[PDB]
Amino acid sequence: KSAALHIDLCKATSPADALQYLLQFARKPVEAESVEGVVRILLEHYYKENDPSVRLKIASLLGLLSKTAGFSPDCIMDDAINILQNEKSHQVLAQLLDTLLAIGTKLPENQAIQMRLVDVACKHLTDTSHGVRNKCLQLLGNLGSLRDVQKIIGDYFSDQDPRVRTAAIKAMLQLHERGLKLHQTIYNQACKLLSDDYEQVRSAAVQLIWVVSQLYPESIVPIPSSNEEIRLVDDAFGKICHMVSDGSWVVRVQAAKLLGSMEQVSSHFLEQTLDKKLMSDLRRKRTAHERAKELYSS
Amino acid sequence: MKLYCLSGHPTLPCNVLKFKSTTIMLDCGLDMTSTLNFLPLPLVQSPRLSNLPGWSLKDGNLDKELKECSGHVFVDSVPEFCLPETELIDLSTVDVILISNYHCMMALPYITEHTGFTGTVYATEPTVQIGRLLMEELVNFIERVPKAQSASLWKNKDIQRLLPSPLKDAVEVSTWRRCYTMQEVNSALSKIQLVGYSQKIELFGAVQVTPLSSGYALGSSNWIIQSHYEKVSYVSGSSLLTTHPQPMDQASLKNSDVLVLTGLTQIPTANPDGMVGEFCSNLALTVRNGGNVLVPCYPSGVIYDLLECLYQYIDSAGLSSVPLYFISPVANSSLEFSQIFKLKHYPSIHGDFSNDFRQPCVVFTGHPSLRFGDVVHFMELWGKSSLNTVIFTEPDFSYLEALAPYQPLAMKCIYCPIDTRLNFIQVSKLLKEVQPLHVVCPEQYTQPPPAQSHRMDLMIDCQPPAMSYRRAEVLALPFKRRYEKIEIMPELADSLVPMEIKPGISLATVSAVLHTKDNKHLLQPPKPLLSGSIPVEQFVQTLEKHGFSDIKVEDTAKGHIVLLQEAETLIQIEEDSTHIICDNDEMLRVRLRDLVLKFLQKF
Amino acid sequence: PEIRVTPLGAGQDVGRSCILVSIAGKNVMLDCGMHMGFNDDRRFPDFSYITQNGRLTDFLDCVIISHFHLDHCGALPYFSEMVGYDGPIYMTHPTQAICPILLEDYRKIAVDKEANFFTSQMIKDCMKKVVAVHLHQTVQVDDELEIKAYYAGHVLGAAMFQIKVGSESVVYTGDYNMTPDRHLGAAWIDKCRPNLLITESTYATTIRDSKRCRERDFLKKVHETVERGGKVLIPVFALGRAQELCILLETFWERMNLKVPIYFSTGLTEKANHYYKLFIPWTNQKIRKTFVQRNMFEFKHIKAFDRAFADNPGPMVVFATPGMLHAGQSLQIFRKWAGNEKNMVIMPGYCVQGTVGHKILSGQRKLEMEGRQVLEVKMQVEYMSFSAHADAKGIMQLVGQAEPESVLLVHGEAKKMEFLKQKIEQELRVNCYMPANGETVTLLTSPSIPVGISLGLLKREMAQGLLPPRLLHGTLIMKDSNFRLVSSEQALKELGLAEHQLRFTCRVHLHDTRKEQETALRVYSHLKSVLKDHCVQHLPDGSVTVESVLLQAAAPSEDPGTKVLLVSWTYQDEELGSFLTSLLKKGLPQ
Repeated sequence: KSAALHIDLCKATSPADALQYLLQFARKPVEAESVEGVVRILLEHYYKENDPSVRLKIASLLGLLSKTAGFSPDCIMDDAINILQNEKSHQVLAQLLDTLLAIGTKLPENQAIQMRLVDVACKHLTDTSHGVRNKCLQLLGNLGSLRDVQKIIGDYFSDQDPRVRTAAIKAMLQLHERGLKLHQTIYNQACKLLSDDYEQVRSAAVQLIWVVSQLYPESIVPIPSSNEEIRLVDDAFGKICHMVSDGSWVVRVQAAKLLGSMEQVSSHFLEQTLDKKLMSDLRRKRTAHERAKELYSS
Repeated sequence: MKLYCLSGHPTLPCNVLKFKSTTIMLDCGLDMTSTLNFLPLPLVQSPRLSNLPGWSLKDGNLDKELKECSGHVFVDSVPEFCLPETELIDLSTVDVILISNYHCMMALPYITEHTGFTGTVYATEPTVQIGRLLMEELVNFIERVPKAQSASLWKNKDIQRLLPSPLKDAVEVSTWRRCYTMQEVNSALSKIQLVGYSQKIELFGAVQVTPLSSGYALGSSNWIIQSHYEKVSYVSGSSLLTTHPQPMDQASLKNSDVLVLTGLTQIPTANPDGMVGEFCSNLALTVRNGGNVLVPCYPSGVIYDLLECLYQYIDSAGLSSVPLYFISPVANSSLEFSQIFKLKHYPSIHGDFSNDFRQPCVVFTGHPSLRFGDVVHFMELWGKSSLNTVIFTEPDFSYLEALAPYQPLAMKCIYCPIDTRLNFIQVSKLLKEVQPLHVVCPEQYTQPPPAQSHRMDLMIDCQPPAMSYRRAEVLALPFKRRYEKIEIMPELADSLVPMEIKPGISLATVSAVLHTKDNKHLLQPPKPLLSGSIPVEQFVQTLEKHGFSDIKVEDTAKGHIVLLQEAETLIQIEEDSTHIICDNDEMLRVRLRDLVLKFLQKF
Repeated sequence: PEIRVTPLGAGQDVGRSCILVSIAGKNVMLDCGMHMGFNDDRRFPDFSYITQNGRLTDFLDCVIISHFHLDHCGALPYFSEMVGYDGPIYMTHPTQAICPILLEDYRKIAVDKEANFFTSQMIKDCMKKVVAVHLHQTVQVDDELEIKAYYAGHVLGAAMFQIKVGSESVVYTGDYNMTPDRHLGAAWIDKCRPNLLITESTYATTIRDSKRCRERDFLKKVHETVERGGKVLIPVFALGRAQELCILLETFWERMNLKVPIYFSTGLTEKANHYYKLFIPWTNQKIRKTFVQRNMFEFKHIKAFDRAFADNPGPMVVFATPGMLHAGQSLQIFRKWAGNEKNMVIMPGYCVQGTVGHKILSGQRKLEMEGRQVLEVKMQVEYMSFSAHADAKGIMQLVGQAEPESVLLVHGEAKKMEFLKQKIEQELRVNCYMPANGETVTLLTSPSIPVGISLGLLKREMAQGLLPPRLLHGTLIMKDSNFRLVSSEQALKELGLAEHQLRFTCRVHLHDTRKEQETALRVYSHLKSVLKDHCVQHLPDGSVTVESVLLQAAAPSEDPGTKVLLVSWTYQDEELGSFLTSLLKKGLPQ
């Protein structure tokens, strides 16, 4: 049926006729060898079509076809990369980057993944596009190694949009969860953004502070900061406490779980805790006792 | 700006606005005509359903999963609800969801628990709760009976072509899904942040959204999305006059660059007041003859308006001792909200109700669809008696679909639909004053209604683009100018250097550096273009003042040349062109450049 | 750009909270009060501004009232007729309902005490000039100024108001409690960054947990009393204070239950019951949920108490009416309890009401009444801070969330305020005041000027930003109507100035023996070598370019020893141009 589909796509009367047909095709599943068929055809159409709307869905279709169990996304990653270089609207590019991420995870081979990562570092530098930036951070995070990647992500830590800030934090967080070891540079960066205006950002920030805290409890912060030198974990515990007393109801939830999960806090600081500031919203209240008991054992 | 339209129905729109680098899903709606399409599901097994035949579709294939009632096919699966297409735009990229009315906010939990989306829904406090108890009501009804085991098995195109008219006209067949669980409901309600009216909730320091009062039932919140330059206003469930709820904020909706109007009368010939009156007459008549009365209604909005009139008629007619028995699980809650912001309500049928049941009564039941709920069962009991009546107060569902499976019913059937939502005349008068440049509204409004030939259709001077399902329509606005504040201690001073060209125009050379913090712009201090003409006489005099000797001026085509013979220099002076020609003497060049520049404006 | 704040009744003095605030050209009075404990001279805090402009409407744009307490809104009816104010008086919806209730009740107590007081007539007149502002609702009171409510806790209807005219915001925060007391969660203000924050400083000493501590204290006190017919005489000045007392009594009964005897506020406790039930939205989130599923505030005991507690020597738990007033039910109750062992009396509020407050402070057994009455007390006096308010820790926290340029302390005593001021000054990098009554702070701010850019320009500069130094040029158009920032070229095009060009040609003289034919090639090859990463071209006509600088071998001079190179540039390329000519003056490789 592969060559019939070809014909139907061009025969579209108007731009929005084309759009619907693609949409309808989305809803019928495609087998291993027909997915190869349609990918090619849909790329061809993409070249020749001047309306973004249709380009965007073509990209979505492409992603769906990438995700097919039988399908192996080879001989058409190069094509994807080629189209990236010579595309012009940020939305479509972001969608294609998403497709690329899907492709990356589909096959775990070292070489192609690295290629894709480099491509997305290139696309990471995109300007006044909140969305290409976010997609890029996601993909870097997803396809990343095991150092350069980690260093890159801090650049976008300090970005105009809080929406990019969050993505960066989550990306680092992701890198941890695939067995990597973050640096103390990352720790300092996380402490620097714990007190941003946006609620999202703060949520993510403590998440990370906790992450790096568990990574380096033994390590110490030399900086006195108006007191004598104390442990990294000590300070992390402190910063997470502050958040319990922060002006949001969901920021506190972030803190509570992490505060409870903290280990090898000094007996002094652990005793001193203002975890008895449980108030207002009764969800937080209930949550903060749960882990209390888990770690009263400790 | 691109607005993606993701739902067909005028009533529930789900229209996604990509704007100023931030995308918004203006509503999330569950249609429910698909559900009216399936065969009704009773709380207790009904003889009819068990003994129903097939429709003999034949052509091989299915005789199990298609039935026939009064020459109309139904399907022997659980009612499946049509939901807004998810494919045309990714949900992720639609950032926050705004939700207007509690009736229009169903299908929120579908999307949030099924297809990936990590944003914050903004909905005013009343609507959230009303919508919460309404979905809980819905979930209870479909899960009261577990008959969802069966599969529809009719979705195939081929099957649709051959089968008869009632099923044939499904705009989408493949997107139908069985109802979500109470967990998804919970997730949805959790993500809603409760935002009061006229509250300027700003998203990501980009655009400012605020829920204005709409005039319709409690929680009805039309929205305005402005950015300091373009005001886009979204106008759903925005009944003008409906008594108690705070009225429509026309003035706040005024001078909007782009108005989206979607909520509008389901019935254009609504005549609200008259229908309320007729309703109550009919009810009275039937209770007088001793037959029972059945009303299929929802747990908010129309229910309370009809209750206040009934009481008044009873006071005026002295038709007491007729129990007004409201039967629904969330009846408890429903009355509670009325309090917060001779009728006896029973959450459980076959309970308090059974013990207290009296021979005549007016029972306001579970669902207007007549497929899922308690209405079904009472409908069956009272069907076989001519005496007993059913009044359809609800516009959502056409008179005739309910009648369809239960076509051989003795009950006198009355239609009394009441819609408080703006009429087309009301919408026409609204839009003259509000005065918006482009308006986007569904095809349905664009053309006159199928039923009536008459030209009641919604028309504006600008000839407004008609929406449609799966239609991504781009309106004609490019952003031209965006705000940027100036610094106090460092910048203001240096950037307060105006040089007057005209009486009412000034010009200041601004040099600074911009920090783009949280998507806001602030310029603070860390070769110009030239314009003008060189008056030759005054230029030579300037040269003479600075000691240059032996100056000669000659006329040339289109200008003059000034010859500085003592300095081996030529200055060609033409319109918008000065050419200094000299030896490689940088000091001399600089001195002449400076003397020339004094005669030119710097930009 | 100076915002002048002068507390006419607030400041160093507690009660009669009145604070005039002149953000830009707009004057806004923040409260208007009835300082208690004084027969006269304190009905209304004297009005300097009134004495200046005959009609208040002209001088004052607007008046925001915090909540129902006689402290704050008590003397709001003063203003009906006598000083003749007209304009939008802005209270939250719960406030305005309860406001007349307390106004009239005080009106009642005043007339039984002659006095030229506002009648109900004129109180109603003043109330008819009131606009209700919902929570977090931005309402433009004037073309320019607008006011937004916030949740202040403390009581139902406690509205924290931010008056903003432009970019400079003064946010008053009066009677705000930073803990989830019953009927009220913690007061939230978002991150406005207002210029001036005005706060209550009633508690300048850090306190323990608001609910747990107050329960412990209450229970202990009750048990201590109970030994020998332990009486309760507790003043309560508010509708929602009565409910608090009832809840405390309920708690006592739950923990103990030894004595059945319970008493209620007054005859019309029906009403308080009513009002609390009515306003479910405003109440603490959790409490509202609990109310929608459970019964609220059952009471039927008041009537039983009255008769039982008519000067008899029993255990009845009587929270009487207005404790710190000239006369009242409470005074009667205190007189009844006076001089007996049974008696213990609790001061639940701040107990600061002029003379009565002073008496409470020193707790003198030999206390003298206003009238010629000799009363000697021998009960146990204990005060607990069960009153909904923020401790000095709480003040710190809210200052934190607002994070203003400066803070101003009102509504505490100077000693307490002084310490608090010192603390805030040390702790956060802000300078904070503690002004007295009738004293103004001329806290200078500066204007923050809003202008619109060309989107093209902005985009380009943003692009320049990200690759690394970021200097940005261009002009403003100033009609005083629509301040705009446009590009060099764009501005030129707008005003219709023609396209000017300032061109230089400089004659470089080479002195070497190389043939004239080879000049351009030599120049090209030398400049291409030296000017790394510059566009350097040899054109088909033989000329040489460096970016947009043009170089051309001239015609033979009449000096055989010299070869002329013409080097030409526009003014925009002057830096590179003069660089090249200074470079070439050294000559070419030879």
